[PDB]
Amino acid sequence: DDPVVQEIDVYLAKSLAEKLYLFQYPVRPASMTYDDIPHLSAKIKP
Amino acid sequence: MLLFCPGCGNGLIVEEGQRCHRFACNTCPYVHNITRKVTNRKYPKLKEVDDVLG
Amino acid sequence: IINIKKEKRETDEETKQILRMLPKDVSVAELLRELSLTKEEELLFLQLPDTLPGQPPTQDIAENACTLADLTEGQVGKLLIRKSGRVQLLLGKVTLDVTMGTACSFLQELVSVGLGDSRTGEMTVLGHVKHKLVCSPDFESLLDHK
Amino acid sequence: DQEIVQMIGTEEHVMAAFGPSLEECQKAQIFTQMQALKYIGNKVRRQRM
Ligand SMILES: [Zn+2]
Repeated sequence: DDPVVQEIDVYLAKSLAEKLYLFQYPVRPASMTYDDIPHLSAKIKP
Repeated sequence: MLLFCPGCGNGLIVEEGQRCHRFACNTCPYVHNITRKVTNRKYPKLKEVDDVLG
Repeated sequence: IINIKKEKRETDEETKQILRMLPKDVSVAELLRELSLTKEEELLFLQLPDTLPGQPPTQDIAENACTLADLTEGQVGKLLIRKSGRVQLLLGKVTLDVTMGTACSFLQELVSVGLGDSRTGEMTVLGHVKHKLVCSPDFESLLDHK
Repeated sequence: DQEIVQMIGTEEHVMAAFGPSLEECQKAQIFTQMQALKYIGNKVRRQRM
């Protein structure tokens, strides 16, 4: 079993190393998104 | 069946509005009027044995 | 009634309780359809091992953890797709294996929270996360190697 | 409640079995963490003063 196909390269980027967050909503199915809902504010603590 | 509020995720109950039967949430103003037939069958187990023995 | 605010059936893959009228995929087929069947870009979420097979480059040390925070930009490894569906990640001298993570069905949004100013910052919704990858060391090869 | 049901399980008979507990919870007005904590504290017994 040789590596027949898809010898994909892997790059690394540190431009957004400290600014990248992952938000997951446990109660919202992936089909329905918050794209159309107008947001008003976001409070955060660094 | 069990249905949950898209807003907060609490359980939805069935009540009556001023025009139609609607699903409603007990903790937020979310509602949903019923348009067409909605059904939830269960198909309970039937007594299949003839019970002849001996 | 509004078609995009219907009540949700509990099974997140089958929320279509009312209508107007999934087989478990594998990484090789995943990437194969991601590139051959379609050319659209995709956002993936892969979990790397705790320590990468490297050394902190002049990071002031100790055999400590070598994470992505220490490595530099550029090509860091190759992704190999062998026959019979084996999916490896050659990250230098060693090769890890990449498998499917838990099939998430809830919404996962990859966003960028950039505090450009100490008083005002930007949230940038980069995209949606659909599939999760898990990378693990091929312990059998590391053991039979030495 | 949806998160609780997700944690319990997504099989149909699981929801059928767990429905009465949700109904009993909804009969009371317990909907926040504070309300449930207050209920439990009411259901608490002091260890001999
Ligand atoms: Zn609600």
